[PDB]
Amino acid sequence: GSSGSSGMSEVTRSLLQRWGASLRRGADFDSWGQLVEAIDEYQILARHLQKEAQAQHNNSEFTEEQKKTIGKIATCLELRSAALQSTQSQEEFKLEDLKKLEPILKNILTYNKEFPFDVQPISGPSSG
Repeated sequence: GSSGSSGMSEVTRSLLQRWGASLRRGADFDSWGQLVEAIDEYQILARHLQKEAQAQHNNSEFTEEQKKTIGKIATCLELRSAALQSTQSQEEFKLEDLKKLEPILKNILTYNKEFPFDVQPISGPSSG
């Protein structure tokens, strides 16, 4: 096999951490006034979300129901980061809507789908 045992090896737990640590921070910047740094954080974190969502060999240390969200959470990010970059606008993603992923990420394993937002899962085999 590859995964090993169903559930969570242990490294996956370290992720949700470093991950949740990103968003948490990515926000800290916003509040203060570090959009630049913020974006980076979000993006970087977003990119990672994909690296796990899209995966390299459709592996993904996480299940399908998990990666789904992961691949989604990113989407939101793409909005947040952009929201920052965006100048002539003011109807994109907000913080609350962003921090709304803070828990999700953590409650990824215990995520019965039904995202509070309209964000499609980046990459992944659909239909079938």
